Amino acid sequence: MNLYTVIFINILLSLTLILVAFWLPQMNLYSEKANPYECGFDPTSSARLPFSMKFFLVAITFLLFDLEIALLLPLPWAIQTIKTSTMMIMAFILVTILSLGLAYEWTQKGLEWTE
Amino acid sequence: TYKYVNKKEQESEVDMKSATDNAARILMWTELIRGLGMTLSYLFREPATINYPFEKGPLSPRFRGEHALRRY
Amino acid sequence: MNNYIFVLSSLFLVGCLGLALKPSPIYGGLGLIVSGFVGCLMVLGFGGSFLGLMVFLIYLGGMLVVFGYTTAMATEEYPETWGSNWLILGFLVLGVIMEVFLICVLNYYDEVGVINLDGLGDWLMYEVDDVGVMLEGGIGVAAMYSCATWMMVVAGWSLFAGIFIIIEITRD
Amino acid sequence: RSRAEYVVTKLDDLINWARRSSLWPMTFGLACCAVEMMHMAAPRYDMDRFGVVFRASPRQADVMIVAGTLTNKMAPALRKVYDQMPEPRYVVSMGSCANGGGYYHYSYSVVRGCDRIVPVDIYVPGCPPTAEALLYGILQLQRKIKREQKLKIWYRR
Amino acid sequence: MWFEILPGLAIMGVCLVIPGVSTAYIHKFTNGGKEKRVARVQYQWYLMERDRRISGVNRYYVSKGLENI
Amino acid sequence: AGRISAFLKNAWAKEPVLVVSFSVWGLAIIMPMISPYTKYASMINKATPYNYPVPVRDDGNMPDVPSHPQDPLGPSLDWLKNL
Amino acid sequence: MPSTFFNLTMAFSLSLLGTLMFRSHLMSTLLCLEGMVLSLFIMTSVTSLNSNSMSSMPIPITILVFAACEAAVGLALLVKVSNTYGTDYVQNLNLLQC
Amino acid sequence: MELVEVLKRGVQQVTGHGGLRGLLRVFFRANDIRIGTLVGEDKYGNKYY
Amino acid sequence: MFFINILTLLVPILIAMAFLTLVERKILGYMQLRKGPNIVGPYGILQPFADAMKLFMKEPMRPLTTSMSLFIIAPTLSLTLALSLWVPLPMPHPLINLNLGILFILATSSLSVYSILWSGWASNSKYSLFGALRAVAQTISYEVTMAIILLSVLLMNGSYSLQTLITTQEHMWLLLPAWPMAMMWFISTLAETNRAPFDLTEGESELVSGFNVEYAAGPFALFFMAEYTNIILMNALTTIIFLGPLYYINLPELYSTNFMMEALLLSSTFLWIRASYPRFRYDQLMHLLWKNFLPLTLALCMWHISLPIFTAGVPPYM
Ligand SMILES: CCCCCCCCCCCCO[C@@H]1O[C@H](CO)[C@@H](O[C@H]2O[C@H](CO)[C@@H](O)[C@H](O)[C@H]2O)[C@H](O)[C@H]1O
Ligand SMILES: CCCCCCCCCCCCO[C@@H]1O[C@H](CO)[C@@H](O[C@H]2O[C@H](CO)[C@@H](O)[C@H](O)[C@H]2O)[C@H](O)[C@H]1O
Ligand SMILES: CCCCCCCCCCCCO[C@@H]1O[C@H](CO)[C@@H](O[C@H]2O[C@H](CO)[C@@H](O)[C@H](O)[C@H]2O)[C@H](O)[C@H]1O
Ligand code: SF4
Repeated sequence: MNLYTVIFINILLSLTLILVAFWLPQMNLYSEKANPYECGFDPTSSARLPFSMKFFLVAITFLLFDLEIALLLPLPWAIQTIKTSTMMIMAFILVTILSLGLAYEWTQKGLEWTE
Repeated sequence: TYKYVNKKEQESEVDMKSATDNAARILMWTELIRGLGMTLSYLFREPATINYPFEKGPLSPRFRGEHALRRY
Repeated sequence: MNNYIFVLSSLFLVGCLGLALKPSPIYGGLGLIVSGFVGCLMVLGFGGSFLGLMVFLIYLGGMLVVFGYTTAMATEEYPETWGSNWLILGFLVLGVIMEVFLICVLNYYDEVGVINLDGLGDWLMYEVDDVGVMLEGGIGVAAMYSCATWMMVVAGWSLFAGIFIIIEITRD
Repeated sequence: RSRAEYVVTKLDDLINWARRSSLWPMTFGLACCAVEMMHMAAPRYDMDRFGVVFRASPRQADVMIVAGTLTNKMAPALRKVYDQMPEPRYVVSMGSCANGGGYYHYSYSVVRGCDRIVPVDIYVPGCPPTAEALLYGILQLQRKIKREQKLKIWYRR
Repeated sequence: MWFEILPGLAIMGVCLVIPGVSTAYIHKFTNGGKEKRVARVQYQWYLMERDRRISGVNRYYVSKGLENI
Repeated sequence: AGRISAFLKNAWAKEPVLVVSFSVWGLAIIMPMISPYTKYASMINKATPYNYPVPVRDDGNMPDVPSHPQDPLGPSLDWLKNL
Repeated sequence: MPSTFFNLTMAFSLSLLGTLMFRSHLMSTLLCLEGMVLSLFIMTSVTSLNSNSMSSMPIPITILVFAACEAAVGLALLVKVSNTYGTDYVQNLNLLQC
Repeated sequence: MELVEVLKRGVQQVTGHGGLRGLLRVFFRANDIRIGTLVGEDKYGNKYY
Repeated sequence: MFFINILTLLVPILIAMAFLTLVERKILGYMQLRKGPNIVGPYGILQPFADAMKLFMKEPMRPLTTSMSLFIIAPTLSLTLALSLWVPLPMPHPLINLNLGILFILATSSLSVYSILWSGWASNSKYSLFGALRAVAQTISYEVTMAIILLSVLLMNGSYSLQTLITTQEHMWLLLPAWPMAMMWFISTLAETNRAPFDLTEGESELVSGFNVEYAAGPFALFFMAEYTNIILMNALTTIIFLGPLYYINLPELYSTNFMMEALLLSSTFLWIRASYPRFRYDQLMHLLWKNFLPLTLALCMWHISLPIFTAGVPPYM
């Protein structure tokens, strides 16, 4: 109950500041004020057009590496096992293959951003 | 007469000593620590700020300011 | 508090309805983040802890990549929201109405079958070992390191092979 | 006057003090006059000790300091970034070029004073004004803001 | 001079001690003068619930010694 | 093996991070195999009693099972007390 | 439990309906697959907790591991589609009718 | 030891402005509590140090 | 009483944040041979309040190209998450005692990036989109190693509970056995807080103001309040993990005083670092993390699995 209570208060405080910030100040809306900023000149296109991602391969590698750490985060419970040798070999093998995967991608220039 | 600003390319062999000194410099961020030392040394220096408008920047008799018309 | 888990599973249902309508993937990505959070709460509510926090953490990472991919490869001049198209909005409202109807009718016909609005909160936790110590879900997951090592061998291989797979797919 | 008028007057002071004490100019400089603006930020004068902080975004700026010559080609862009400052906003015209065209007043390519493009609160003379002369003008803007009576005028409407 | 930075630091320092100190004192005030009980595992929760049930006042932190048997 | 020594020396000067990573990885594998304390880690996990030790019915043919927890029979923990 | 599992199965059905009823973006469909994965994760996790089946808790984690591999391949394919056509629209992927 | 010298100069600055009111006046008007030699005063009341 | 305890956490943390804006500006000033604020209040101690009042009295932007729901939500989410990160912190007793408090921190911190991503996207301007896509890259850079660094440390803790770290360090800072991870952890918290030399999502010399460029007035203040609150949080976390403040069961306030001193010091080094270095290029941050930290982090994770087994030093479960 307590965790729910404090997070609601955190939400409540943030939303109150937003309401104050939008209803206290004097406003003056006109078109030139609300147009998008681009260093004093008009944009030549939408900001909604495609924006190329040069690190796209690192990005999807990160998806796999993020499930690798998910497999590592039970380790504090796993070190309590009687089967210490089995746990240790499994953890060593898991870390080593992930290193080999990173090493391969590194030597394939998979960490280099595209030009 | 001229001098080279970045021609220190007398490539030499590396001992264990120098390789370890290079290793320590990379792994322990030693030149980055020297940067922090410099900014730390300024922290304890007296600032150059004057208390304008109670204090003023020095000027000279030649200073060119607001015009006036004079008399005898 | 007797309605707590039903409310959460009801929120989860709405999130998947929003995703199913497929607005711009920007809002689809947001829909999965909220559903992931609601899904974490349900796992917690049933006595979970590690599993709920894992799936939220994994989906927080997963949708960040999808955000990056969306801005590069799945964007239009006017990205669609749930309200932008009257047809999508209507099926959002109709879908929510059909949820209330489906739960209402099923409650009437059986009363204790799939829907048991009279008994909500009485059948969440069934048995609990009151004086136990080693019971948290992380202990169960950790059996991959000792008793279920085959599960970890296949999981590790798929991530390892995945690196070689995605490098091959993406090279020109 | 009344206690409701006294309270309104003290509130004017408080909001005025807040805007005096946190003036954020745009990172915006046109020519040689901008060099003296750098010297006002530099350690001797340290504008930041008065609460004056450059921000690059017009959305996060309160003051525009027109620090240099305003050409015809630049005029629409200067008007754009002025319009994109949220209010309340202020303009300081700095130096002869911005004040009225200066050395280039008679040029085909120059706007004869930025006050043909934006409203101006303070005119700082000089070519360039010294860093200290600019600082004096900034402190004159603060005293102008100290005189604002927007809540008192609202009350008497 | 650098030591003029300290008024802000002291205000920061005071503000960062209050949360730790206030939480420790409010716990003792609301837990019968003792540390708030930590129930990491179900066994600890069971002991608290048993303490609440035998307390006579529905408070786990009101303890009963040999005077009760 | 003078060619490798120059190789390793250059790698140390120029790629020390990778040299440390491989050395640490190799040490982590080696150390459990040569350490005299490796055997105790499993024994300590085995001596932690998370569950109630259910007693056994005495059939008269259990010379090795203690009848009381302070009998001198059963597993001793003196090794851990003086570890 | 009864009502929660009904709602979770409905959540899977909606995500599958989303998968089966394409709009234009391939990425929107890839998100629907992640929705089905998410529903199945919670269903497996809640079942294991409700039955106190601690030996089955590895299985929900393995569901996410292979789903991550499936999602990574899906995104990798989507890069290829976008490179060919400049969008991820599925109507362009029609050369194999003849 | 040298710290004590510094703190004593702080006591001179803090008590050398004409009591508490005089210290508050200069501290809040000028944001400075240094003591200097009085060089003079003009007819308007400005004091030069 | 629990509501009073919420106040005596949130309010002092928000005042500590406000005065960190003052301390930063004075420390940076003095390292630059300036003074910084010394007029608005005695020694500038009212300057934060003036900036706060100014911003909330300013007209907030309603740009025309903006998608307004996410535009409002993102700064709201930013401050909520920043405040929420404090509730499980044991100083030495937390407001909320969590069994997996470290995992709570990672999940909450990981949701915090979406405030940057959505604000930049929702603003629908080019410089804000640039800032959002740098946040995508930033998280990919550091999040890959931050959890493994934590994992290795907590194999000496034996749990994800923050309060257990106090007992783990009863006789020694975790810095001593884990200083190489502490170094990598410290760089990660700089990137995690978008602080210099990794202040890339804002990076004003390149993107004007990046993700928040279209934001004005009070909504802008929420991002700033959230950033300065997080700086204190991450350093307080570094203090509890690696610099175990002295704990005595009969003198809890001693822990709080020692905690504050070390946390104040670690926050000062954040401001000191900002004054000293140039900015990374955002592709270079990715290479720093993935080609230097990640190899060593993986080796050290293997070493810290190996260590408790071969020294028989497995920490207790409870
Ligand atoms: C291709 C991937 C390659 C990377 C993977 C390599 C994995 C190989 C690991 C080799 C190291 C195994 O190290 C092994 O550790 C175990 C405990 O863990 C030690 O085992 C020792 O202690 C255990 C307790 O834990 C006792 O029960 C056992 O009788 C005793 O032998 C072994 O003596 C040692 O040989
Ligand atoms: C997206 C959000 C969706 C919100 C969904 C709706 C939330 C509200 C749930 C309503 C369902 C029934 O909710 C509530 O269930 C409890 C069981 O716990 C019933 O329980 C109570 O009333 C019924 C008889 O009327 C009996 O069981 C008993 O007298 C008492 O326990 C309540 O009468 C009913 O109102
Ligand atoms: C072609 C590719 C496949 C080859 C590569 C994979 C090689 C196999 C490696 C995984 C080995 C798993 O090895 C298997 O481990 C399990 C525990 O996990 C052991 O299981 C044993 O202990 C468990 C503990 O609960 C008992 O319940 C079980 O009855 C008993 O058999 C098996 O006896 C052993 O066969
Ligand atoms: S007024 Fe003088 S100094 Fe300023 S921009 Fe013009 S020419 Fe240069």
